[PDB]
Amino acid sequence: LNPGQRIIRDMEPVSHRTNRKPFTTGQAYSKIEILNRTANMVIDSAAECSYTVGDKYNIVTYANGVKTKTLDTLLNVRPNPFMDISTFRRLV
Amino acid sequence: LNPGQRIIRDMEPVSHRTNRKPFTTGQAYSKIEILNRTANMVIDSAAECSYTVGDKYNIVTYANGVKTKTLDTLLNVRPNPFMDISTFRRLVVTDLLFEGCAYIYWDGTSLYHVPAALMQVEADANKFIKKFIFNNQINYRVDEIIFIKDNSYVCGTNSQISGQSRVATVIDSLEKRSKMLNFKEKFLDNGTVIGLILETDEILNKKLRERKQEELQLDYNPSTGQSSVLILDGGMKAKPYSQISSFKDLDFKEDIAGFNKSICLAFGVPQVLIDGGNNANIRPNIELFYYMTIIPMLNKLTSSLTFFFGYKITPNTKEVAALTPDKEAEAKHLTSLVNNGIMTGNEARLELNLEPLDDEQMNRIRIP
Repeated sequence: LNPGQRIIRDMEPVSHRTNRKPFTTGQAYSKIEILNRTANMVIDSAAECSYTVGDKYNIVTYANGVKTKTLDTLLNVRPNPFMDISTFRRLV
Repeated sequence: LNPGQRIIRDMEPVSHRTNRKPFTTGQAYSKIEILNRTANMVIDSAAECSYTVGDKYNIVTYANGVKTKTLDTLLNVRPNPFMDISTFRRLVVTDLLFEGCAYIYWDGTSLYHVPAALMQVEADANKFIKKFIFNNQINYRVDEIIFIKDNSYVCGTNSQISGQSRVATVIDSLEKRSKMLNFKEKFLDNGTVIGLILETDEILNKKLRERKQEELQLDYNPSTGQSSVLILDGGMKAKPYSQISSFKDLDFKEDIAGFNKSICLAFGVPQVLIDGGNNANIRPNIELFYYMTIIPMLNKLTSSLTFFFGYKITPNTKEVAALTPDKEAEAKHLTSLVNNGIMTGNEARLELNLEPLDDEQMNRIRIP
């Protein structure tokens, strides 16, 4: 596999957050105009890109055997029975 | 081999790091905006170059006999069973930029990124490199690592083996700029703003004096109150004064701009990309940024991979949406070459990303 892994594992055995100051960040976004506008421009612009599904590589993977029409419908149309596509994308 | 090697070996028997100040560098990247943006632009731009695998040279090498389809799938699609291609590329480019070196293990049919901060290179006395030491705790054999290094001139020796960090040259400026900005703020909180000074040689009842100060302050300000003439009696004198130190003399603006330019220059991203300009500015500047900064890095990497595998390997930009040429020019280029019988039709379809069409004429030159 990778002999070094047992050592790399000990350099950072568990993730840690980086968004310190979460409260003041939510205040800023809720109160400072230029942050609100630029963030909304980025989110609202990225959310409206369509996804195209191409050919299938032969390699095995986790999400095995899903028919293309289903994956297309999930990505482009309906992620799950309860939430739209746009809200899902903007959340992500 | 090389008679001098036994001597060169003693000039630098083991590599040494060059990214001193690792903590403050991680603070800076985590906290200073212009560093974060320019680094993210470089990493995110380099990660999206595709690689093309060419012909095979006949020379023997370490990674012998790997079929082209496998190498292509590993480089373009899936480096190993557990990590994507994009995360792998971004990790490798991060190490190459920040530390100045990058190392990749190979395991028959797997490539794994190996953190550059923990590797060390030991010089051989006859060959180039004897072994790679990881964390002083495991030794990798030479034919099991792919090694990349940036330029290095160290302690007055041109340096094999070692690599200079790029980012290490920038910290000096990030400190000074931060200092100025903090001073620019704190002068305001240390400030002192007086509206009027009144003076006497008499002694006045302190409580009434304080009340009088608050009355004058609330009455005279136009926002709070109406009154504006002031009549002094019993000998209170108004003392003329002046602002003994003023905010006007803090004209920092060009000095901090210089530091921004230095940072922006160390990565080598044109200011037009930080601003956005006119069309004539913007469209050529993208090609400037791509060709001058990124493509030499990828040429370092691909030349190391062609050395290791022995295949011709080179990066293809034409997937990059930023570069992709104008729909008008490309059509007149391709059409004119096709009609004048220099290039076959399917070659044009290929260049337009289209599948070749099997009609024989599409693979014929047309003379007239």
